[PDB]
Amino acid sequence: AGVMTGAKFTQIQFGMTRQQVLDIAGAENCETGGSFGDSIHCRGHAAGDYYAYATFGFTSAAADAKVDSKSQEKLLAPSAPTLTLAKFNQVTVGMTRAQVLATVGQGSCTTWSEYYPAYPSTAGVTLSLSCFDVDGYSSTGFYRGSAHLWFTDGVLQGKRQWDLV
Amino acid sequence: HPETLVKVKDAEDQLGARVGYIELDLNSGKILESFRPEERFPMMSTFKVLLCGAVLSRIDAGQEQLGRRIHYSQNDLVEYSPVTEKHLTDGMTVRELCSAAITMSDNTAANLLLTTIGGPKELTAFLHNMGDHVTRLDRWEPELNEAIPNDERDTTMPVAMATTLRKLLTGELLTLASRQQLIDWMEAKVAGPLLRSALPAGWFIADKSGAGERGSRGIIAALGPDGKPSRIVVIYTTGSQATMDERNRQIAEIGASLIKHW
Ligand SMILES: [Ca+2]
Repeated sequence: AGVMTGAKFTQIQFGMTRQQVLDIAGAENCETGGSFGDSIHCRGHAAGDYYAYATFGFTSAAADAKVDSKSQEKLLAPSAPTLTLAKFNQVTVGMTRAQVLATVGQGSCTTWSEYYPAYPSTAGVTLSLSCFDVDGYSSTGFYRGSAHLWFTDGVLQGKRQWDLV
Repeated sequence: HPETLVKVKDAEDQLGARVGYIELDLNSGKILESFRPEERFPMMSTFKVLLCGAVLSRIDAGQEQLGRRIHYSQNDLVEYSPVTEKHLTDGMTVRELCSAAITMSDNTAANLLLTTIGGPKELTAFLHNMGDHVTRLDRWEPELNEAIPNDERDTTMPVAMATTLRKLLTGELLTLASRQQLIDWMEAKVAGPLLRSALPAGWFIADKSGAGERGSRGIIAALGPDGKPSRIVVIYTTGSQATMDERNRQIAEIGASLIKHW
């Protein structure tokens, strides 16, 4: 039914059960247990020395637990990457998500990880964005100009970049 | 066997790039076949086996413990971190980090392990101390996969990687327990379409693959029939513009020849 994709990732919602996640992702693409504990890890196409993928975390190990975390690498492409080293250096800790996006570009980022430690409450939500420069995103190889920006409760807590110019 | 060499040359033609190849007898340490044994190639993730070998040496020395939990944060995460990203809130033990780095090529796992031994410079010092004056690690993940042509950073030579791997797996360098632990991690799941795809039932294989920029791809392995390893094989290529499928294919075919003419 095809490998894991960005479209499937977007369809999966916080609060869904394990079966709902599996039915959308395609069970053949996913695994649980082992190095992933009770999370469900689903693979997309081959990329680098591994694959593009999504990992879904749950409130518990129960068969009816709910998704409280969604993470992915290389399944979603930025819509209009305009990040540059200059813009990255203007981002400051304490900025809201809106200020950050106005600084690095509205379409330069995708969501890397989003977790609700107090699900169903949204308090304490942690969010990591992966942002890219004009040619930095690669869904099959290695990035060539990217940054990681992370937030707690919608406020930037830190940032790191690689190969931005 | 000469037929394998024919396949290696064919690979260079298909890929339009250099291929480095070594088959080493595990017991005697003699070179059975070689092609460009002394040219440099980017190690990519294959260096993670040497990294964990260095970690195990510290464990043997009582300066590190397999069960020591390492806590890290968002600042530590880098591209290709499936296992470490999942465990961010709980931390991971040294043992789990080596498992992640070797079996899943988790990049953050390798960086965290690198920090535990003092960085690239100290991994290189470790290699130097065991007689490898060729292999060098200069950068962290993910930059070490850049593979800029003619750049010697983060490179090894087929013959050096093969000899060093032999020393780690059969030498007195590591205690027997640690040698087995290293092998167990390598025996465990992202290299299926490479040498494993041509392995007959019952054969043993402990491998570690790597991929990098500029068509870089490689694999190091200890393999042998009837559940025991008897040869080390190292295969590296860099410079090709062929697709990943094509690169995987060529390596698998060299592997098919190697087994056929075992
Ligand atoms: Ca770039």
